[PDB]
Amino acid sequence: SNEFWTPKRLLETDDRIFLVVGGRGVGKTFNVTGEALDDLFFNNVSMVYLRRLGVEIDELEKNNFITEEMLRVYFGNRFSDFNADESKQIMRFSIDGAIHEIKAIRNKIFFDDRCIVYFIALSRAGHVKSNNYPDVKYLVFDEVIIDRSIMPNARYIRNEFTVLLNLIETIKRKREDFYLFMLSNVGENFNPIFAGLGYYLTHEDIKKGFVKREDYCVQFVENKQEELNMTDPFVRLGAKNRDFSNSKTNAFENIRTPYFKHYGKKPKLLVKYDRQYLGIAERKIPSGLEYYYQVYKTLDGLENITVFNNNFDTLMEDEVFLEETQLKKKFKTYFELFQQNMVYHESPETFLEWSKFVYALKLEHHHH
Amino acid sequence: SNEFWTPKRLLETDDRIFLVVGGRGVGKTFNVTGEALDDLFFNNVSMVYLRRLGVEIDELEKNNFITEEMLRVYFGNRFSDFNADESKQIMRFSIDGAIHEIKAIRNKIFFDDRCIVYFIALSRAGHVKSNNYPDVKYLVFDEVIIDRSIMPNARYIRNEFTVLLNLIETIKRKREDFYLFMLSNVGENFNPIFAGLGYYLTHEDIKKGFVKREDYCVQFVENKQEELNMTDPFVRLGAKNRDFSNSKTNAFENIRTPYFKHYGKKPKLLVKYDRQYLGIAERKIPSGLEYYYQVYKTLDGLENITVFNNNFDTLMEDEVFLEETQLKKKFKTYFELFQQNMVYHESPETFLEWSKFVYALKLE
Amino acid sequence: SNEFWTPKRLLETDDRIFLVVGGRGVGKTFNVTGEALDDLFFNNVSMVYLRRLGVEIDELEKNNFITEEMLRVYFGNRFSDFNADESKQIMRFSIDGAIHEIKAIRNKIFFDDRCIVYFIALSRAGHVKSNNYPDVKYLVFDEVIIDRSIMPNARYIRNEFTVLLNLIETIKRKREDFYLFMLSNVGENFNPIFAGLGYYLTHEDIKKGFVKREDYCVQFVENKQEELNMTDPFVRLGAKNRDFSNSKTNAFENIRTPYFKHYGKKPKLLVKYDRQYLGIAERKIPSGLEYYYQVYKTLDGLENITVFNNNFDTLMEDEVFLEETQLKKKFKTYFELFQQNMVYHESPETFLEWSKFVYALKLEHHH
Amino acid sequence: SNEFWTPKRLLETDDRIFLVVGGRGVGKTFNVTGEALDDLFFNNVSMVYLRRLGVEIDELEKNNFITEEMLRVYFGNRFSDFNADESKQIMRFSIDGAIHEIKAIRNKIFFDDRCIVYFIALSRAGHVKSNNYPDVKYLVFDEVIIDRSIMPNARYIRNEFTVLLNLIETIKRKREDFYLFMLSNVGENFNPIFAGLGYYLTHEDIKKGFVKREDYCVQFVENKQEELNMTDPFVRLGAKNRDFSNSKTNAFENIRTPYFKHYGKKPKLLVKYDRQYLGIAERKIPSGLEYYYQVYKTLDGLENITVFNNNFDTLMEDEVFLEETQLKKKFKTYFELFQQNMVYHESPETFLEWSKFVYALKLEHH
Amino acid sequence: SNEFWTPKRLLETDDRIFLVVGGRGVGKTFNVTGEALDDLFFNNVSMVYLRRLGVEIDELEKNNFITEEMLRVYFGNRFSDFNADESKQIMRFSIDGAIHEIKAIRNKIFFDDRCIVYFIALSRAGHVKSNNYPDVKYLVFDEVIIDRSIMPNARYIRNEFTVLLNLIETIKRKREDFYLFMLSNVGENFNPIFAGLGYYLTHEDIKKGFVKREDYCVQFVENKQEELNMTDPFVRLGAKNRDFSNSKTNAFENIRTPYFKHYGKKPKLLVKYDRQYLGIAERKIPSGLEYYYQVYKTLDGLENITVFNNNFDTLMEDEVFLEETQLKKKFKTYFELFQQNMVYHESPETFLEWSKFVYALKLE
Repeated sequence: SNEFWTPKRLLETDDRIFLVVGGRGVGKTFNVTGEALDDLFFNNVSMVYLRRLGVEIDELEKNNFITEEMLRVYFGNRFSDFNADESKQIMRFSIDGAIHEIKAIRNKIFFDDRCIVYFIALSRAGHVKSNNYPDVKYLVFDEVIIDRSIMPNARYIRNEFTVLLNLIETIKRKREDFYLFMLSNVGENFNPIFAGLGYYLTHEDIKKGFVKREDYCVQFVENKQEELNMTDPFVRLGAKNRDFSNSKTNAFENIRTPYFKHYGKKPKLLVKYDRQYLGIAERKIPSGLEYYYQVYKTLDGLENITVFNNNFDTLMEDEVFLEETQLKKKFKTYFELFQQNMVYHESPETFLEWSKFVYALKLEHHHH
Repeated sequence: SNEFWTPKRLLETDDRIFLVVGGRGVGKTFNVTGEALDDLFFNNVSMVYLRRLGVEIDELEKNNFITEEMLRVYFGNRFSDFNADESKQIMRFSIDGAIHEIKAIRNKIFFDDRCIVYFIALSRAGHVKSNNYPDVKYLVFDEVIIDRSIMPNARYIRNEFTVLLNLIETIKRKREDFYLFMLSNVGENFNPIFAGLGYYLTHEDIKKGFVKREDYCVQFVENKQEELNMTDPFVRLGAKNRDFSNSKTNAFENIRTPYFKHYGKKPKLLVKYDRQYLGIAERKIPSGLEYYYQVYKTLDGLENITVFNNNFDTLMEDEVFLEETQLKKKFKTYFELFQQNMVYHESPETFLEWSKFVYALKLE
Repeated sequence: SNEFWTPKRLLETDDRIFLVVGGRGVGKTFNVTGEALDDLFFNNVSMVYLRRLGVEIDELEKNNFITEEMLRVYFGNRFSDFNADESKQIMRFSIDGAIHEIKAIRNKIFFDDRCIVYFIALSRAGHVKSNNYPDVKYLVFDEVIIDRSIMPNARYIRNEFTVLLNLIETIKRKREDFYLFMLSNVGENFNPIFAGLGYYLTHEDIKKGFVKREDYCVQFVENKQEELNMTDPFVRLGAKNRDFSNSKTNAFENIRTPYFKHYGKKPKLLVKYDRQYLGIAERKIPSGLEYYYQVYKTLDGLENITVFNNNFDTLMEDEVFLEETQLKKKFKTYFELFQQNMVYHESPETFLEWSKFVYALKLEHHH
Repeated sequence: SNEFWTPKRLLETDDRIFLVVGGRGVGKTFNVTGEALDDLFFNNVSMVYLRRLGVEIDELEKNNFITEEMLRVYFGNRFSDFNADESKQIMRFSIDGAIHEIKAIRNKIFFDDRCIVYFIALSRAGHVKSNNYPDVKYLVFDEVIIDRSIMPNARYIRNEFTVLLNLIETIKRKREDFYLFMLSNVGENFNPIFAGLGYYLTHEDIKKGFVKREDYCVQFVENKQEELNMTDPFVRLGAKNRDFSNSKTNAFENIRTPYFKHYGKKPKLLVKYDRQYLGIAERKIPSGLEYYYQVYKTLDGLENITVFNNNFDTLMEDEVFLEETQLKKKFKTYFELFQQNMVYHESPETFLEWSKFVYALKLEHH
Repeated sequence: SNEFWTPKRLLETDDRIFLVVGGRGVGKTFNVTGEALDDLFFNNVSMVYLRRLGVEIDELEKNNFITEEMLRVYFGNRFSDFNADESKQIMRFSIDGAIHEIKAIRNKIFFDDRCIVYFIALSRAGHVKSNNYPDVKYLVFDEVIIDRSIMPNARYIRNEFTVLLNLIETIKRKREDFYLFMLSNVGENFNPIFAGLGYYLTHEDIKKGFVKREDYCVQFVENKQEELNMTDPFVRLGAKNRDFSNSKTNAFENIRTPYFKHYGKKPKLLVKYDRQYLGIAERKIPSGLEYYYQVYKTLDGLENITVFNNNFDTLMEDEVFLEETQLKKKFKTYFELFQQNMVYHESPETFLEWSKFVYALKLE
């Protein structure tokens, strides 16, 4: 009867950055979008719908982004008779006895001849920042985490999290009131979005529906297990095929938690990042080698470890500059080892710091 | 038209899921559609026409999906004068003295400005939200089994039957009254659709027109070879070309029956699927190897056989997770061996269980 | 000119299937279309314009299919003032003092809000047969034989003739009055269309303008030698360039006649097709091998030669089934030898029987 | 005298085919178009603007093809007040006290709701109906010769000149009053257009402003040196970059002159083309071989030299049939040697005849 | 807050070529565009917005190129009530009591049915020069220098500066009053634009906000350190990610200064460019070779060293022509060595001369 998930709890807290994970088919996009229409229609505000890849937007049904059922549930009795024409891709409806119309053209949705929704893709939006969106209060990131099942080969954009942040500034031109919604159908570690936020996924946090951080709040949406009527043939048929049943809870199936271990010796190499020094230490073992990733706040006790510097300004003394060509030779193999859970991190905090560094420089990795 | 086959017998039985096989050119889709207009017009209900490949829908002439002949035979004495305009894809007709219009625009057909028929393709079925299709009582899947002659290379969607079920669930939002029609011009084993239903095609079931199961009914429609008027040149020309003539009776030409043999020895590997354990056992022979595919209800007697688990959550203890990248290597040859009839299956029931597993994970 | 060729002679004979070859620029498409308008306009009948490849239809000018010059020549004095609007793809004209309008949208042409012409492509026609073209009296297959000059690489559909035959049956359901027009700018052997008809192209048949078979008629159009006004500079320039001049007579340049020889020995393999047995025999010669393609009506004297069966139902006993993966292994090299004029055929009738078999099972080109 | 080029001199001669080369920035297209309007407006005549590649037309601004300035210079005081609407591409002006409007929509420009200018691309030329163009008196081919600078990689259409001739015949239907204009910003040998015309570019012809041939006239337009005002900052900045300055006189920089030498010995192979026999003769030299391309009218003295025939119909007697797929292997290396200036040609007449043969069958594959 | 940068100072000086570097987020394009409207509306003048790649223009929002705020800040009280319709991209407003409308369709913006702004891409600009813009006073090049971080793969157009210069002459035909603006978010050496202008970037010039050349003036805008509101979550998040924070001051982070050294010995090869001869000299060293790029005013003392000449017309006698195939064999490796700072340059002036040569003939 009532929509399972609502964005209200997230809106009530002070934080303005919300991350919603799991519960695909629950209409997260339906409810997040649904809440805003109240604002978009009469507060002279617009919304930007963000997708990672430009291909995803072209396939998206823009005529159905705002649907009659959506208007009817959020406005209810206030919503009047609705007489849309699908050939012309125009919707006419009346609210409060006042006529309004929605028409979807190109990548924009128009309400009473005013643009309320912008459809832009991160792969294309990043390439031009001269664009300017005058009034935007809501940015929504849908399917923000890659799902291997839906898409066999999908690669996160290069230095993705930084590209997104720069896009925020262009969309949000020093606006006090701005909201960001990130919606993921599946949640797992080792993505750049988690690295940027700094959130580390753990089963305990999954058990607790709500987790609180300083900058953002992440809420976990789990679709209630419903007694399935076995008199219905379609329900029985879905039950016989297990691959169908398992799809519902696949979101939190695997979180890709990484290994943790402590190693006393000093790293083979150091790289200075974020007023910090990252080091990798190798321990020789009979079968091969064992790799340990560490973070050092200071260089005390590490006189002779070579230091690589990514940034030109911060370089000083003997540290060697790190160029695009150089970082591949030294760190290509180390990055591949990082992506897979083949390495030991001293603590979860160090894993986040390393994630920020790795996902900034990750590139290509196609057929390698 | 509707003379040979009617869906009325299927509607008369209790089951709500129907599989119709064979009898191409008999207007199966015409009559399933034909019966439903009765509801679509006046019971405030709609229908969805489902095709596997988006190409099948784009090329389909949607304005003629509902034709005057159809309207006239199903409404009969009620049907009045009919004045259609083809340019705007509008039909004007009166039933019971009430004027109505059917307009087809884009992938939807409207009856009195209400959508009664939706045209959607299974390849695109993903990213279709339930709000787009409010009221649907009928889903019709046409040409559900691949035909080798019509299309040279056509591949069932990866994990297709699961894709279909999600489409069922999205379209049918806990609706008690829902009907599924699966219409196939040709019937043969080794497709995912038969596997999903759990139906195994056999000549005995083909001779008996109707087979009932717990969830569905499958009815086989075969048109008897009709005397061809040899005065018409087009008919005369078709007779001279044999590949065309054999196409008429192509539906049940080959049912792809698979080999069956039993091997006592224990399997080489185990993979846990569907609350069960599937194993492949190899018997060495002078020329090479002989393959036996088995199903184990339980692990009794199989202490140390390695177990691969498709699902991460259910995995436990010594079972090693099987991810898609690591999976290809192990089961590539076994999947090739399954698709080509090169392995021995213990029984048809195990063959069906293996079909579910294979077609869920198949990749070309 | 438009008055050069007329389909009238073809219509006068009883046969309903016509194959027109050669004479590029003679307006075969213009006149075949021209004859029908009387029917399309006033007999509540429609026409289907069929092309092999979807590329041919998308590039085709939908608006210019029916032109003012066309309407005027076939209707003449009956044709009234003509006031077309080029922007919106609309034509308004009056016939017998009655106003009519022709509009072209997407792949259809409409006359008085009724669809008279359908544009559909054979490559896409196979995917869907449930479509309903309600009333069709005319089906036109244009540029039915591939010309390498116009199109460097063009591939016939796999099992093409059956795709076409299925399309005939889908378009023409229950119609006593139906006409098929096949129009080729160039005529040559070794195409699947000729194989399906059973017609074998020969220089003698080209000399006689008209040939009659049981099912169809083939008429050969050769453009009469025309006096070239030298005085015109553009005419003088075209003469200097031979590739331009040779294009005019390109239709019958090469008819791809195949070699014929008889070999007594029995074949290496047999394949059963059309209640007959086709065989290939190899004769070893010092330089290499010599291939002979034969047809046997019966198995008498061929006890132990292996027999391949294309169709599963008819297969029996010692015959080994021929699957798609199998025929490529056995017959890929033999099919290559057939396409290139490298084998000896016993007679033209066996060549046709072999052509039907090859083009039914032919491998899809690599790409 | 008159620093501004006009097509009047070209129009005065009898010939109807004109090739204009060089002088980029002189407004060749501006004046060729400009001269015709009197006919287009009041003689019920249309013009066709032809470009090799569709890309050139799509980027082209069709509205400004006919501009107010163009109208004023040719019509002058006779031209009245002009109040055009740029949004809808509708211009408003009166001539001789009669109001007129020119509206540009899609690939056509309409004058008083009548089409006077057609914009069509040679790449897209296929499947255009002759009837579509009832009356066309002017065909203008702009940038007809490829310029290496404008486009890093640019390819002439396969068998282009034959493609052009088919398009000429379709547009023109025994029209006595028909004109062909070919405007090229750069002139050089070894293109199919020169091969088709039969024109061989030579510096003497460039020094002589005007050249007449049987079918056409070629006029060379050279823009005078204009003392460049240094006061403009843009001009001084251009001076520092030399690659920019040389572009103005780039047209006649390189004419691709081919080597000429005569060789007495008889050829190695013969191929029959155009009722003629082409031959390639090789002279052995210490470093390698020397190639001489010759043309023979008759086979006298050439008894046993093999003859290849491209066309099956004309084939006869001892000639061995050569098919398009087989033809390339035999002549691939010889064709490569022709395109790069590495062979000796008997005369310019033979060089053109070889060009016609090569450009008809030259093909690239991968 | 307040526009950190305004174009008025640049407009005040005589020179007509301005190069603006750095200060991302300052609305350089916002203020340059804003200043011109006074001219575009009432001086019967137009403007051309230049982007390197056509991809950059298609993604650009033509309706938001001119925004109500920009209108409001530059005209202020003069601006009246504004009620635009975004559906058709038509704005209506009144200035000085006179009603006007600007409608943006395709790649053009029209003011009172007159085109004031043209959107063209440099990659496509070459192929069509016949296009004639009757009145153009402003040409603006935005993001003129490539930024490696924002765009993964970005190529300077081959011979870009000449392509731009040819475009200048076509757009500006005999116009005395013309202004060119070049706005770059990042400033670094080794781009063709700096080479074409002849400006050599140096940190000393970065400290001084304004640098004056003869042909042009270049102004450097660095966005002053502003206290970041740490109540805003987005600002708090950016501080944690260092790569994001550096982006604002990334412009002048690295200028790619090249090494400079003089070598007396004569070069291996000479290439004549701009009535001068560039030479590369190799000194054999144990690890490998050391490359020195030099400029010679005359050939005295270099009688027999090979000379490559780029232009055929100027080529004469012993000079060897430099063709597309020939320039790949000799100079492919030398160009790779130039792009990376692996070579020694005699002076900064010679480096610019080598830059003119390299970026004119470089191929990717």
